[PDB]
Amino acid sequence: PRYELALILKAMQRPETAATLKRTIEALMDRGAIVRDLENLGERALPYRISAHSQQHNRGGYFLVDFYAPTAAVESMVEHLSRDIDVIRGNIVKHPLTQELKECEGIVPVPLAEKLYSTKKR
Amino acid sequence: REVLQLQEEVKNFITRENLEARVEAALDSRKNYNWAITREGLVVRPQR
Amino acid sequence: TKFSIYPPIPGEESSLRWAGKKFEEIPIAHIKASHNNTQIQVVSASNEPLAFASCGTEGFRNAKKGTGIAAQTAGIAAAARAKQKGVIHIRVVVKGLGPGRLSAMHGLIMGGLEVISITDNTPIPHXGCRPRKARKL
Amino acid sequence: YHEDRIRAKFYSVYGSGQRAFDLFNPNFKSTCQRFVEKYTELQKLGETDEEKLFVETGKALLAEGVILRRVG
Amino acid sequence: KNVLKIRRRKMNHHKYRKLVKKT
Amino acid sequence: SNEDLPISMENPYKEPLKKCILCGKHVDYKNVQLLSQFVSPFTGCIYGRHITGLCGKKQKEITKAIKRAQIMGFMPVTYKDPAYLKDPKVCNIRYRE
Amino acid sequence: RQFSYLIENMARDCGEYAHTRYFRGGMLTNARLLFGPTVRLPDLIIFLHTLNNIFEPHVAVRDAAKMNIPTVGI
Amino acid sequence: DPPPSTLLKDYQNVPGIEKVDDVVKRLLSLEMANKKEMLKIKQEQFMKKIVANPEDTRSLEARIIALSVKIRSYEEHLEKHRKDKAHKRYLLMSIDQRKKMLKNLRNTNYDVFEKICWGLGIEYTFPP
Amino acid sequence: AKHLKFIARTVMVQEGNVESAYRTLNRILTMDGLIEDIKHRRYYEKPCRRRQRESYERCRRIYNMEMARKINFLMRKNRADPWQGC
RNA sequence: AAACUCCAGUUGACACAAAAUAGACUACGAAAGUGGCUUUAACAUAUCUGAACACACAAUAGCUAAGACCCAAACUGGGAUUAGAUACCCCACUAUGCUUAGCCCUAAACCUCAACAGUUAAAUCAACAAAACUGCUCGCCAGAACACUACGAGCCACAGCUUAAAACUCAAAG
Ligand code: FES
Ligand SMILES: [K+]
Ligand SMILES: [Mg+2]
Ligand SMILES: [Mg+2]
Ligand SMILES: [Mg+2]
Ligand SMILES: [Mg+2]
Ligand SMILES: [Mg+2]
Ligand SMILES: [Mg+2]
Ligand SMILES: [Mg+2]
Ligand SMILES: [Mg+2]
Ligand SMILES: [Mg+2]
Ligand SMILES: [Mg+2]
Ligand SMILES: [Mg+2]
Ligand SMILES: [Mg+2]
Ligand SMILES: [Mg+2]
Ligand SMILES: [Mg+2]
Ligand SMILES: [Mg+2]
Ligand SMILES: [Mg+2]
Ligand SMILES: [Mg+2]
Repeated sequence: PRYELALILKAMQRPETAATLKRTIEALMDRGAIVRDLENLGERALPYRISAHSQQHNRGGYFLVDFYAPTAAVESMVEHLSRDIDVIRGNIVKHPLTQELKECEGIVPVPLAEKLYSTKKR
Repeated sequence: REVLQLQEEVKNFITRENLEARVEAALDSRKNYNWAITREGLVVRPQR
Repeated sequence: TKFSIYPPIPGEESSLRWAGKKFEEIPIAHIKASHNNTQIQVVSASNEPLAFASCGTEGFRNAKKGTGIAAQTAGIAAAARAKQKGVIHIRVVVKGLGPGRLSAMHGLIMGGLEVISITDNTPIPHXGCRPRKARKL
Repeated sequence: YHEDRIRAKFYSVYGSGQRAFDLFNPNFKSTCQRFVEKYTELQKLGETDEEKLFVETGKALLAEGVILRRVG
Repeated sequence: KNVLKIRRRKMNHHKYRKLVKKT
Repeated sequence: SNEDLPISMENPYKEPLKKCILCGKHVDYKNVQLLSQFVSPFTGCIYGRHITGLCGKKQKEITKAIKRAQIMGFMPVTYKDPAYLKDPKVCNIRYRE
Repeated sequence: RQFSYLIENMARDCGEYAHTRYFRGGMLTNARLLFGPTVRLPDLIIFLHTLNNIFEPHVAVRDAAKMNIPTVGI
Repeated sequence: DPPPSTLLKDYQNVPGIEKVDDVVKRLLSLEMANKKEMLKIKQEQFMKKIVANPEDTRSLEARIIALSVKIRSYEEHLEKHRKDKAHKRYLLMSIDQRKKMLKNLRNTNYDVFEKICWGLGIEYTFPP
Repeated sequence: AKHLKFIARTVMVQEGNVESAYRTLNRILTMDGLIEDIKHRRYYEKPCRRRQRESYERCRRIYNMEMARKINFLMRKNRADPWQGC
């Protein structure tokens, strides 16, 4: 199916960041993936201190990778990311654009519940 | 119709030949998914 | 400009300076308001112990330590040991819902120290370790 | 009634005008009611669409001197 | 509703479990 | 017979059903600027549908997106990102007074 | 209470009676004790308001049917 | 088992899909789909092979075929998840519901009862 | 621990008014629910007991929210008697 | 009081444990039960009822084997209270709670209110509770106690579970 790889790389120079992206995308193609795009969300400060591969990170580069791949290639790709030191954190999720949103009409009011107790003189 | 639309997009997919070129381009652009909303249900995208 | 109750963020420069110092350089007063005691410890921005006081160190024993008098007495003793080192403005960090949660803050004001901010660091787990069983008293 | 569809649209397009109702007077005609009479009279002519028929009704009142301030 | 009929069965079971442990 | 009798008709004056501010919009876990509009500036706690004003179907989407962005490294847990403190307030809660 | 004065006047004008006040228990079923053994009860009762001030039926509606008195009601 | 290169049930019929790019044919295959798309094709094969009118799906025959594809799916899921007691109950009930279909079919149309038992490899066993 | 310090549950003092700040801080924790949550987490509340309390707290909210809706609906009749004497 | 005092506080590093807020939502599942994130597989039946001759499940506790161990904690020890306290309160610690492979098969397993279909009128209706009824089917109950017992039989269960009486006794029990 169609997946999305939320990748958080390490704060590195451009020469090293390009080698990691290419290294990471070649791993997807080797497992039967069909990459579609490579979006960059920019280098920002992490919401909290992340510790990975005996390193305390405070900044990182956010990159997205939309691609198609079989179901059996997800588990094999999650292991590769773990070994890579440059990758602080990487997770795969089903692409949100492959989930049609049912049209909504509006909020339906709910009337108070009636006939919960017998109409007897207590 | 879906197949035809897909047959056009496949040209833009990354490949081993154009992999290096696409990487550099991504390092030059930026995508912003951040946008707020008001009480009137109106999107407010940041001026950046 | 206006006044905001939100503290200044280190990343963003601010115009609020106390005695020519930034919000980050201000020393910190860690208060631990327990149910039977109240410890106070003042530190600098670089985590350097300046003064330490507690209801026990002031002479109170057993149940008399879990009062607002012993907490205030401990705040005055911590504000007198830190004022000798050049401490005027502090950032309070309370931890716990004990009796001396507010009374200790008063003793610091009665020792010549000015409180610019109040931070709550009470430990709440998001689940965590299972507490002891409920009492029948 | 059949004219309730007309009133619902008039109040939405224009809304109750400055003129205040006089419920005491039995033979009282409101600005909206006057709009219904014309709207229906033009329907007798043969127009079969609401949009054109609705628009033509407002013009007739404006010619008669009625004040029709739309919400916009 | 009271538990007087549960209390009769409570002692019956307790005395029986205590008698088996003894024999 | 008579023509003044009422007719079997649906209510013309009935008003359209109300919609939440997010009706028809896509909630994504990367839009931290939108997700921070529904958390406490001080504790980072998620607000309820009686404060946000959202419907059940959309309040569940904001929650699942916040919990996903917090553990992925996009959004903080204990506090609201100061960068989004000057954003339009859509929640019906007043702390100071 | 809004129409208590109006009704009391009408009864006086038409030479009839009115009871617009709090209805004490036994005005009809226990009348002989309240008024006297030779008292004469109404032959017709007219209810201009069949409800009391708590939005419940007036007690006289039931007490009149007990004493076989016909009632007229709005 | 349908090969992975097989196209989806929906996309095989559209015209012009015979001459397209190889990448577009690999995205519309069973390789880039879930397990439930391969089962929609397994069912299609049995209908043409066994049922007289493939289009009709409400007939007692088709219901047996639709259910026999689910039974095989549960056995492949239980071969890897032995401690999944939920799917082990759906299997034993589905096997009992198919037997109730085969009983009503053997009592009405014995000519087709033999066809389904042969096509799907089923052996009706009289209960003890 | 891993988050930035002095950004959560922090309140600044205005004109050395510590009292007004402490009341504000204690009102933010109460409205968010931390205060009550910290008190129940002192001793372990077993599931059965926690499910009995949530049902009690939810039935109290309903009743208290409907009575107040009737008080504000009848407060309009708290005026003087217009038919004084009848 | 005892205990601790290679303790306490600030900071940093740091889980095979447990899963704030959202939830004022009321969803999923046959029930048990299920509320941190991601992915994979995946939630029977085109009439209904239907197995206490069978099959598959079944909270917690507990048994067997191998591991993990922050915290909690039967047992036990100490302190205190008490006429005594084998308890209620305080401290410490163990089995156990977790993982894996098997067993055990119990509950106020109760929303004590069976499944399918259908009704709101008549006598609505002992009382209380969560208003009163129809059709059809399966299951179950026939005074209290003896009795979640004895015997018999079956079961990886051996101080066990399931099925389950009798004699004597009472004029009440409920
Ligand atoms: S009302 Fe349409 S999505 Fe909330
Ligand atoms: K119950
Ligand atoms: Mg009672
Ligand atoms: Mg007994
Ligand atoms: Mg059945
Ligand atoms: Mg059964
Ligand atoms: Mg069990
Ligand atoms: Mg165990
Ligand atoms: Mg312990
Ligand atoms: Mg002892
Ligand atoms: Mg242990
Ligand atoms: Mg346990
Ligand atoms: Mg239960
Ligand atoms: Mg029962
Ligand atoms: Mg049944
Ligand atoms: Mg009996
Ligand atoms: Mg038992
Ligand atoms: Mg037995
Ligand atoms: Mg035996």
